[PDB]
Amino acid sequence: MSKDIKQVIEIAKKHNLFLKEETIQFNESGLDFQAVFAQDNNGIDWVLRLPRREDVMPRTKVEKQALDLVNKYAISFQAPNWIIYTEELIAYKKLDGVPAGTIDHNIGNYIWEIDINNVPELFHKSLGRVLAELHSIPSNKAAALDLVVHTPEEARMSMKQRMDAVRAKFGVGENLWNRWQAWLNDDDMWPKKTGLIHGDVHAGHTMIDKDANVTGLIDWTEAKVTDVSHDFIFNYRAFGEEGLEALILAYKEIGGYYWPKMKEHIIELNAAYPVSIAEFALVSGIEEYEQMAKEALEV
Ligand SMILES: CO[C@@H]1[C@@H](O[C@@H]2O[C@H](C)[C@@H](O[C@H]3C[C@@](C)(O)[C@@H](O)[C@H](C)O3)[C@H](N(C)C)[C@H]2O)[C@@H](CC=O)C[C@@H](C)[C@@H](O[C@H]2CC[C@H](N(C)C)[C@@H](C)O2)/C=C/C=C/C[C@@H](C)OC(=O)C[C@H]1O
Ligand SMILES: Nc1nc2c(ncn2[C@@H]2O[C@H](COP(=O)(O)OP(=O)(O)O)[C@@H](O)[C@H]2O)c(=O)[nH]1
Ligand SMILES: [Mg+2]
Ligand SMILES: [Mg+2]
Repeated sequence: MSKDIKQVIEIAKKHNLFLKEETIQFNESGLDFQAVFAQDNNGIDWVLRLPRREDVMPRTKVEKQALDLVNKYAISFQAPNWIIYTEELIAYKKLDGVPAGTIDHNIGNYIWEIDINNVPELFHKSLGRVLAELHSIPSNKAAALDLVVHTPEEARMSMKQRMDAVRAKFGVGENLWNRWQAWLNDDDMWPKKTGLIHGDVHAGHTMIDKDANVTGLIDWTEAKVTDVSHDFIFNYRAFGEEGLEALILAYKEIGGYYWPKMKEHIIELNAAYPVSIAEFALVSGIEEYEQMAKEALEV
């Protein structure tokens, strides 16, 4: 249960947004924020991002820093440009296009806007464009802000540490743990460069036009300079090896950092997705996600 119309009106009013109530539309796809789309009495349309829990707004500090960087240096895609930003409300103008898919909590999966039964080649190609562009923003510009910046070995040690931490808290199935460790311990599989990543790339953030060309990305709380591989994970989860291959190919061809074992490395990172599920469980405190994490970790 989240905020209702009258509550949203009051939050918006406190922030000098005076909404036309009949235009208010709720979008509940986000685990961290309630989203509202609404037009104000000035005829101006808004996205209103309303935090669901105490842990949410503290994670937006880096987000704003990352958006400043991406809005300044990105040329071929849009990102939110926040107009209002307080501990109670973030607001910005809606990006062009529509999300390639959006989570429906009644089924626990996506309602797709693209033909999931035959994904357009332009979607992989253009996501490749967007990611290579993003990942090329100079790391020194991120270091001058409070963003996390990993060298390539720091990215590896960060993964080692995060795994150790989840094992200590939850346990980890022995076979899963051995798989993780064999990946960590295989020098040849790791990237030798890092870049600025989005960190939570998925269909629900990937804005597309009528041709399934990606034109924008929302939700930048996980941006940092680290292993670029994270931004390929959803393509593997949703579209399998073939979809991962298509995205890698496009990224490589347009100038993105590539190394010989990139695909295999990404697949291992996917096998380590339970680390991320566990971390969400701990950060959010949501009991169902603790259960999910234990299942995912094969405890
Ligand atoms: C986008 O990823 C998605 C993930 O959503 C992400 O889940 C990560 C673990 C979170 O990231 C983590 C790691 C971190 C390092 O980023 C950390 O800083 C951050 C705090 O948390 C991250 N957000 C918080 C950054 C969040 O968007 C889940 C949540 C946990 O997995 C979204 C829930 C609505 C889940 O729907 C649910 C309903 C409830 C249900 N179950 C519990 C009863 C469950 C199984 O599925 C829907 C699942 C759909 C599955 C279909 C496949 C194709 O879809 C994908 O693979 C994408 C998803 O996995
Ligand atoms: N179409 C569209 N949807 C948006 C936009 N901004 C946010 N949303 C929706 O609002 C939801 C929640 O916003 P998000 O920043 O992802 O929140 P979080 O996932 O809870 O951290 C997203 O999943 C989208 O469905 C936008 O600019 N356009
Ligand atoms: Mg989101
Ligand atoms: Mg988020």
